[PDB]
Amino acid sequence: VKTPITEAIAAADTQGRFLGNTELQSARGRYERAAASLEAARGLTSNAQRLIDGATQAVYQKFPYTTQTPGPQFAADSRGKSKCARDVGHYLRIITYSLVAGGTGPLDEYLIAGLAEINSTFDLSPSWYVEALKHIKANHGLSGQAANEANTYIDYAINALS
Amino acid sequence: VKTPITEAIAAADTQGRFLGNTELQSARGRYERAAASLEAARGLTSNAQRLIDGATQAVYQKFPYTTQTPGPQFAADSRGKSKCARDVGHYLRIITYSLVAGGTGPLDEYLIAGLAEINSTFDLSPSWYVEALKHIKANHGLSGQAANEANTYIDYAINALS
Amino acid sequence: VKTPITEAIAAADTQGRFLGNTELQSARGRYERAAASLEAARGLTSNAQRLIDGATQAVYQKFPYTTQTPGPQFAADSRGKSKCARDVGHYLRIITYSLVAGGTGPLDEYLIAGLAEINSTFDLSPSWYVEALKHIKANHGLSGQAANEANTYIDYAINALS
Amino acid sequence: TLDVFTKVVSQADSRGEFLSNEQLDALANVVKEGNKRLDVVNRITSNASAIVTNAARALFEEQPQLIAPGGNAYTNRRMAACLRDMEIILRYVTYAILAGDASVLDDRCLNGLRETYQALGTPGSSVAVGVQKMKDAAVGIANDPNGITKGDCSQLISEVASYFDRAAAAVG
Amino acid sequence: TLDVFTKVVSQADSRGEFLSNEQLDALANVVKEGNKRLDVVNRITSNASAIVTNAARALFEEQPQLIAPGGNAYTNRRMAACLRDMEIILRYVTYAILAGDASVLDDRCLNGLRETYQALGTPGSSVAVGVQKMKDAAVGIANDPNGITKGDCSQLISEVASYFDRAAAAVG
Amino acid sequence: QDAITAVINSADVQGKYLDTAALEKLKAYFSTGELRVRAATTISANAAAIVKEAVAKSLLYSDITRPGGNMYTTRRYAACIRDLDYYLRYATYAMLAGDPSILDERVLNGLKETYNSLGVPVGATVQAIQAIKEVTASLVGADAGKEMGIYLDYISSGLS
Amino acid sequence: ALPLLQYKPSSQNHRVTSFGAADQNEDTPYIYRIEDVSSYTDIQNIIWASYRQVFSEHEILKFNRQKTLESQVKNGSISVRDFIRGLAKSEAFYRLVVSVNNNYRLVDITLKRLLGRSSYNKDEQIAWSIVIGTKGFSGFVDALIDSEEYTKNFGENIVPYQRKRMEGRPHNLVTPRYGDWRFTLDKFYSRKSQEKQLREGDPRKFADLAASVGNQGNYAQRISAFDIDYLNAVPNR
Amino acid sequence: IVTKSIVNADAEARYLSPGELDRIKSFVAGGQQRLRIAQALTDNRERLVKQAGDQLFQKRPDVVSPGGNAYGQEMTATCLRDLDYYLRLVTYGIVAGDVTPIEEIGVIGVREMYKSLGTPIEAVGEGVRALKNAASTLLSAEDAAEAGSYFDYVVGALQ
Amino acid sequence: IVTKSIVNADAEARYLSPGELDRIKSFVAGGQQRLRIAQALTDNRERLVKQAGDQLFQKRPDVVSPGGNAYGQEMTATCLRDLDYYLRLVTYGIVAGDVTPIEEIGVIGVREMYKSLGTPIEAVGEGVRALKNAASTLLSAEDAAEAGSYFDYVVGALQ
Ligand SMILES: CCC1=C(C)/C(=C/C2=NC(=C\c3[nH]c(/C=C4\NC(=O)[C@H](C)[C@H]4CC)c(C)c3CCC(=O)O)/C(CCC(=O)O)=C2C)NC1=O
Ligand SMILES: CCC1=C(C)/C(=C/C2=NC(=C\c3[nH]c(/C=C4\NC(=O)[C@H](C)[C@H]4CC)c(C)c3CCC(=O)O)/C(CCC(=O)O)=C2C)NC1=O
Ligand SMILES: CCC1=C(C)/C(=C/C2=NC(=C\c3[nH]c(/C=C4\NC(=O)[C@H](C)[C@H]4CC)c(C)c3CCC(=O)O)/C(CCC(=O)O)=C2C)NC1=O
Ligand SMILES: CCC1=C(C)/C(=C/C2=NC(=C\c3[nH]c(/C=C4\NC(=O)[C@H](C)[C@H]4CC)c(C)c3CCC(=O)O)/C(CCC(=O)O)=C2C)NC1=O
Ligand SMILES: CCC1=C(C)/C(=C/C2=NC(=C\c3[nH]c(/C=C4\NC(=O)[C@H](C)[C@H]4CC)c(C)c3CCC(=O)O)/C(CCC(=O)O)=C2C)NC1=O
Ligand SMILES: CCC1=C(C)/C(=C/C2=NC(=C\c3[nH]c(/C=C4\NC(=O)[C@H](C)[C@H]4CC)c(C)c3CCC(=O)O)/C(CCC(=O)O)=C2C)NC1=O
Ligand SMILES: CCC1=C(C)/C(=C/C2=NC(=C\c3[nH]c(/C=C4\NC(=O)[C@H](C)[C@H]4CC)c(C)c3CCC(=O)O)/C(CCC(=O)O)=C2C)NC1=O
Ligand SMILES: CCC1=C(C)/C(=C/C2=NC(=C\c3[nH]c(/C=C4\NC(=O)[C@H](C)[C@H]4CC)c(C)c3CCC(=O)O)/C(CCC(=O)O)=C2C)NC1=O
Ligand SMILES: CCC1=C(C)/C(=C/C2=NC(=C\c3[nH]c(/C=C4\NC(=O)[C@H](C)[C@H]4CC)c(C)c3CCC(=O)O)/C(CCC(=O)O)=C2C)NC1=O
Ligand SMILES: CCC1=C(C)/C(=C/C2=NC(=C\c3[nH]c(/C=C4\NC(=O)[C@H](C)[C@H]4CC)c(C)c3CCC(=O)O)/C(CCC(=O)O)=C2C)NC1=O
Ligand SMILES: CCC1=C(C)/C(=C/C2=NC(=C\c3[nH]c(/C=C4\NC(=O)[C@H](C)[C@H]4CC)c(C)c3CCC(=O)O)/C(CCC(=O)O)=C2C)NC1=O
Repeated sequence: VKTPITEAIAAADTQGRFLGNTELQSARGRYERAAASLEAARGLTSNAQRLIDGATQAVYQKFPYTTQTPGPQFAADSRGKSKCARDVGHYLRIITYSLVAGGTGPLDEYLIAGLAEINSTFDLSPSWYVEALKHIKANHGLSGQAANEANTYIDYAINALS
Repeated sequence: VKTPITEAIAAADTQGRFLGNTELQSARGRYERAAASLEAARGLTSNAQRLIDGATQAVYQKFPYTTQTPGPQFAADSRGKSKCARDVGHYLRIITYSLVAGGTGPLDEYLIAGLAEINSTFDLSPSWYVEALKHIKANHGLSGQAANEANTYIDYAINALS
Repeated sequence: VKTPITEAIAAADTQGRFLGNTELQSARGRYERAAASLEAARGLTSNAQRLIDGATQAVYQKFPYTTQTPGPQFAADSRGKSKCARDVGHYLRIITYSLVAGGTGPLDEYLIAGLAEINSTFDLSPSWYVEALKHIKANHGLSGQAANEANTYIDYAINALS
Repeated sequence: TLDVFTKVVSQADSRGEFLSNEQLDALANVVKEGNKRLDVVNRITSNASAIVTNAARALFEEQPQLIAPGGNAYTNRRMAACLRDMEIILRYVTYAILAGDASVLDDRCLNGLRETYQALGTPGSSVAVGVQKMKDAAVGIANDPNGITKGDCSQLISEVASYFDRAAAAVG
Repeated sequence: TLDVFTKVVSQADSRGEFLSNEQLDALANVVKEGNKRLDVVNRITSNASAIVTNAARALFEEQPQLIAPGGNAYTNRRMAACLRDMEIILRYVTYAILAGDASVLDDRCLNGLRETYQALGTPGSSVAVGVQKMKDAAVGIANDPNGITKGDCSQLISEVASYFDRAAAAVG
Repeated sequence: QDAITAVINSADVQGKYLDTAALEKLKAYFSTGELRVRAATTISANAAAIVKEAVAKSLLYSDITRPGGNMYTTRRYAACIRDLDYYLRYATYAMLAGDPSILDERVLNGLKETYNSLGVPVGATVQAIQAIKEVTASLVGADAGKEMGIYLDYISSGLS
Repeated sequence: ALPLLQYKPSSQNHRVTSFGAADQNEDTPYIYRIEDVSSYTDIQNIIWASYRQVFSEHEILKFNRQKTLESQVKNGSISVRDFIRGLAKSEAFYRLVVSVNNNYRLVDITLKRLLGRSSYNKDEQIAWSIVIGTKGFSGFVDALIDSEEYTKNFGENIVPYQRKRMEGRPHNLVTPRYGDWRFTLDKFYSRKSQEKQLREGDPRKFADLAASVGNQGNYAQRISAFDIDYLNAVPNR
Repeated sequence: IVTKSIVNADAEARYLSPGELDRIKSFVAGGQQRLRIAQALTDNRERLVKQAGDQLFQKRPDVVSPGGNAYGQEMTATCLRDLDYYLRLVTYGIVAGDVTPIEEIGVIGVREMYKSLGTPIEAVGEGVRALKNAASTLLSAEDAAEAGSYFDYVVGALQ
Repeated sequence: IVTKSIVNADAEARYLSPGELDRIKSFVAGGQQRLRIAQALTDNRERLVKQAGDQLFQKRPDVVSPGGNAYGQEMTATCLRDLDYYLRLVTYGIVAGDVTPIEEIGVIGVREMYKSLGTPIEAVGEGVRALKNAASTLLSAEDAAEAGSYFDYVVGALQ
């Protein structure tokens, strides 16, 4: 799992040398940054049920296909729509994890590590999630600087999808 | 590129030993089925334009989505429909190549070697091609034994897609 | 141990891919050969004592040297002549093993794997066995196609000797 | 790696005598049955990915703790590892179908396989639930006759049901 | 590695169009001629060590400077290396006989082979003397009828004389 | 005439009864009549599409449809379509009869006289009949396309 | 069976001691050890950096990676040195490198990808060439990994890496795995069809006018023939 | 097919030649298969019109486009009613065994009707081709051949 | 060679004299070697055109020079196409056994054609000589003799 503190560790450990001043400034940058990221963390957990059910409906509006045709892949049945809030409910968790971690670490392992191999099997088209996140990109309602950094991890998961 | 003759070569070359009787029977087997696969090869090239335009329309019938929404990925414009006969026109080429080669060799390199990485980028959903081939699986009109071996390389490309 | 079926396995296992059509045709060839090779197998076991004592005397006729001079290497004593039917009795076993295995597998491990290192030590001259087998090559009495394939494994052991 | 041809060799080598004509006539079934072996593996590997994804909805049908949060098949890397191991049995099964004897599956698939589930924490006995939930789809795809000439394919289907039964019993 | 089946593919792939029924009928010789390929390689490799040691007495018949003291094939290590390379051509020849096209022999046997004789000091042109002193024994063993039913393999035979002629010309 | 009627005529002018070779000929015709009828049905399906594809393959965008060419005037284009429809229809009749005598009796009788009288180019007609033959051999399959191409090449050879 | 003939080692960067462990620049490669796993993303980094040395980044693909070997490495059943052997003795390596490369070229490429060291001179490439030809390719790869230059320097459980590349070009970029008269006359045929002159009354003259008018046709209505209810929808009069 | 042989022998002064009696006896024998094929196409009509409209409007979208004739719900309902009419005439021709009672009601003056209605005839031919494909999927092989017979006649007639 | 004897005995009113029948029987016997030689020259065509262009442009560099005719890629492609044509006619003459179907297509009016094209004929003769040398290296001794026969006819004809 990646973290700008643990990047200062593993780069110092493979060299076999101590923690010089050139790794402490790496940790130092994150501390200033973390306070800012936590304001984006409180902005998302307060809007948990608002963003999920807003973005889940935002998929069905642009894609009326997945609500109609029968199949285990789509969400014509309620168990598809129940698993709809499973995925996008799990997407906003790791985005809130990646902001509090300060890095792309938990977003790397938990979400995008094997994501290109599941979607080839279960017929989950990645254009579904990539525009689910675009609704979260526009409707999180954050402002200031934390609106940019919460926007950073969203379109990092987009480039992993596409 | 893989071939049951060239599998008898490279297995004999890494051992550093001659062509014994245990590699000549490998090429012997291909000769027995060589006549059989070529009858499937003549069955497909005679139906070139029939199978391609039949399967391309077979995608649009089950998927009315890709014909309607604007975008560079789908085929709402004619240049999408022009590139529709590009892909499935190229799919039936390598299937006819894999039958005359006697192995999955040219189908390995030409088609399925980097196929899992393009479709993650260009938003080409692999469920489009996997049911394009199912129309070719049913409507090739072949009979006898060559209908089975032409059916073999089709659902080998299916398992590479899904 | 080598077999055209197990060559289709280990070539499929190092690639890390399934059993495609390009390994099933390798086992197809052996089956046709197996019926033919078994007719050579019945031709040799019925003539077990005829071929061994025929070829053992065929060594002494061309080589009157090994029957006369005293030494532990040659067969002046009866214990040499008792170990004469040991070796050529063991030679015809693995030839009958290599026909039923369909490959040069058991002939590789059981006979010719360390054969170049024993004969440098025990003063067993390999020209003795290489003309013992030539008597078995001519006097097996087989006909048709099985006479060729039983002739194949004989002069595979010849090229390993010389 | 072994065979039905080379286990007969090694059975005869440990005796150390020529093969009898009683022995080879029983082996002459296999050159006749090699017509029947060679397509039942071709039937499985043609529909290999259909078996895996349909039986991925069968273990996950009955035991919904696996995509429960905190489950062992829970996360995306873990679930991609489930599919990584859902067909790592099928290649080792179809190797034993072509070879005809299970000495390939027993030193590459099941040799010490039970040991890792006591090491990682993943439930061993749950894999044995879903593996024989493959064989009813594996036999059911391999048995039905459409197009192919009628034949007694029943005889080695009991072999195919035996190899899944061996591999499931030696996991849980 | 290439074939007569896969060079036809790569010839058609660089055109990028389906294979014609005129094209496949010419390829239907090879499935008939595969009966004739498969034993002419079996004839060579059965008598492989007889060809090498008899042609070791032919280059060394005509050019006795090689076991002369100071020669390049002189010492025991060097002479064992001659036999190490006297049949390293025969496996690469018999690979091209089975494949039917010389793209295996041209990237493994002859690709830069001439360069080492200008590097080591061993005479390049002398190997080309003894290599086509193998083919009169190679063709002469592969052509004579004993046991096998009479058939015309003359067309196939020219191919075998062409591969030795290609390999000898690209050394010296 | 038929293949049946030709066999009966060849047996009749000798006064011969129906010997076994004639019965072989009639039984071969009764074997091939299946694909004969199926081919005639699917050629009667889309004759206009075949003629359209043939002129788009061979005659269109040439100098023949340009001014100065023989297909410039629109009545001459309609006459061209009529002649190609005639060739395809009578080739269908000769395919189902299994005997090219109706081509000799109804099409190829005074046709070179007419085409040299009107100044109709003969080589372009031969290439158009060739394109007709390729299109219908693709459309019907190879096995009936051989017999269709035999009578279309008969028209092409008699025209030249 | 015959020993390797004695050849010429040239002077190069690797031979030098490069004393100390505080002294190296950062550019020295991150020597991924299987012993310091820490978290999954060091396993994923160890596996990916093994592929990179062997396949030069672009290849990873999907098909090329043996998925089974990666799983075993995490478990620890097979050492990393055993794993690169299984990668180099793979046919996804063999159809990639060996089929395209010469024998003498293959010595240079495999020494740069498995041993991280360029070939000394040409005669070192000539000396090992005989070994590949008689032992097989997996006879030679198994002779590299067992060799004393590999086991002292890379140890049992380190991925290989270019050593002491301070004044050199990275090996992957510098060296790759690689090594028509009828076409130019056919393009002569296409250029001589455009140069005559378009004949009077052509379709191309009015083509420009069509572009000027524009007017792409109307889009699809989208009403479906299953929901038209045509028996009720037809009106009388 | 009996009216065909009757007016055929009626233009002549001869009776019905007994080869014509053989063809009438054979048609009388095959009438049961004809009736089963006609009932199978009868009860499944709305599926066939649905799939024909599907395949046609996927094939030619200009009838959907507002410049074309079948624009709007009323015009597309008239379009599917025309396809229903042609399926009905195909069932009539399947029962009658010969294409006279279907050409008399649907073919003999169709070109000038569709010309003075504005609709193209090639789209109608593609619609009957879609009906033939859907009925080929609905029936068995020997039934789809014998249905595609008369469907093929209509497709050749509309062109 | 059969047309040669037939028109030879046809100018006379006599039949084919049986010595001509002996030469036809001997040509019929040698036809298998002729077919093998023609197929060996057939499958290896691009090698022969490559080595012929090699030896020609090494021998005469004026076609390469801009005053010569074969200057540029298009003109040098036309040059190698001419060499391909002459190799094709040589294979025709190898099968036919006598030089009539190759002289009828490549020899009988070649001097005025190459004169009104600007190219020299001696360079074409050197190109066919290079083709003969490359085919002599490609074939065995009794095959290269019988190929150099017709190649020799072309070289004598172009001069
Ligand atoms: C020789 C084997 C071979 C194949 C088959 C192949 C396919 C292939 N199709 C592509 C795009 C495409 N593929 C399609 C095809 C489709 N999209 C649809 O909407 C339809 C559902 C479907 C056709 C039935 C389209 C429309 C594009 C362009 C998409 C884009 O530009 O984003 C691309 C990426 C861009 C390109 O170069 O054109 C590749 C590489 N490449 C290969 O080398
Ligand atoms: C913790 C991070 C994490 C996520 C997000 C995740 C998603 C995930 N969603 C899945 C299936 C699914 N995903 C969806 C979701 C959707 N399909 C639709 O139709 C909609 C367009 C869309 C929701 C907006 C559905 C309906 C299924 C079930 C599909 C099936 O069973 O085939 C599957 C495979 C089966 C499963 O265990 O349930 C995974 C692994 N897994 C993870 O480990
Ligand atoms: C549904 C249960 C069932 C099965 C499984 C079945 C299989 C089956 N495969 C057969 C034949 C065969 N099957 C194959 C198949 C192949 N040979 C090869 O070398 C290829 C690699 C491979 C195809 C990819 C061949 C070549 C034959 C020869 C006989 C024939 O043409 O049917 C036959 C002929 C009759 C017999 O063997 O007794 C049977 C029974 N029959 C059944 O009733
Ligand atoms: C890969 C293992 C393998 C081999 C080796 C093989 C050889 C082989 N050669 C055969 C025939 C033959 N092989 C030859 C070959 C020749 N006759 C001559 O006089 C020439 C000098 C020479 C060619 C230069 C001939 C003439 C036949 C006759 C039958 C046929 O046309 O196949 C046949 C026909 C079937 C049989 O003999 O039972 C076999 C099996 N088949 C195999 O499966
Ligand atoms: C510098 C060290 C060195 C030695 C000693 C050496 C020996 C040597 N002796 C050879 C042959 C031979 N060696 C002998 C010698 C003998 N055969 C007999 O019958 C006698 C028992 C015995 C002598 C006492 C003979 C007669 C030949 C020729 C055999 C043949 O041509 O097959 C050969 C193979 C052919 C050759 O080049 O002549 C070598 C390499 N080579 C070396 O580089
Ligand atoms: C059943 C056998 C049969 C044929 C073929 C036939 C042909 C025929 N073609 C004619 C004219 C024509 N025929 C052609 C046809 C062609 N010119 C071309 O450039 C093309 C190469 C070719 C069309 C493929 C044309 C252009 C005319 C018009 C001459 C004119 O009327 O001014 C005419 C003059 C009167 C008229 O069309 O109504 C006859 C009689 N009559 C027959 O009974
Ligand atoms: C066994 C044969 C052999 C030699 C000789 C050898 C030399 C060698 N000298 C080096 C550097 C160097 N060598 C020098 C040498 C000198 N500076 C001076 O002023 C003097 C004139 C001179 C020494 C007398 C310097 C200053 C460097 C470091 C240059 C740099 O890093 O920019 C390096 C790069 C760093 C390293 O030591 O690994 C190598 C590989 N390698 C070999 O394998
Ligand atoms: C109930 C459904 C279900 C399954 C099946 C499942 C499998 C699963 N297999 C795993 C690892 C693994 N699984 C294997 C399996 C194998 N290695 C081989 O070579 C063989 C082919 C095969 C054994 C037959 C290995 C080696 C690992 C660990 C690989 C590594 O960590 O490097 C992991 C990683 C972490 C952990 O185990 O706790 C999971 C979650 N999880 C689930 O929820
Ligand atoms: C697969 C293609 C291929 C070939 C052919 C090849 C040849 C090759 N021949 C070699 C040496 C040699 N080759 C010879 C050969 C000969 N001496 C004679 O008198 C004869 C004329 C001739 C053999 C017929 C000798 C004596 C040496 C050792 C020279 C020395 O060490 O000075 C060496 C250096 C040592 C070694 O074997 O590794 C190579 C690499 N390598 C290849 O990859
Ligand atoms: C049973 C014999 C029979 C036929 C053949 C027939 C045709 C027929 N088609 C009509 C209209 C129509 N027909 C169509 C036809 C089509 N939609 C298209 O785009 C395609 C070209 C085609 C069908 C897929 C359309 C769009 C109209 C309405 C045109 C209008 O209102 O002007 C009308 C006028 C309205 C009416 O009274 O129904 C008649 C009479 N009527 C009959 O009784
Ligand atoms: C099969 C019978 C046959 C012959 C003999 C033949 C000759 C022939 N040579 C031509 C051109 C040419 N031929 C050459 C010839 C040569 N390059 C040189 O320098 C040498 C003198 C010589 C060949 C090595 C050149 C350079 C041109 C192009 C000249 C030009 O464009 O004016 C052309 C005109 C362009 C074309 O349509 O190909 C013809 C017709 N064509 C035939 O169909």
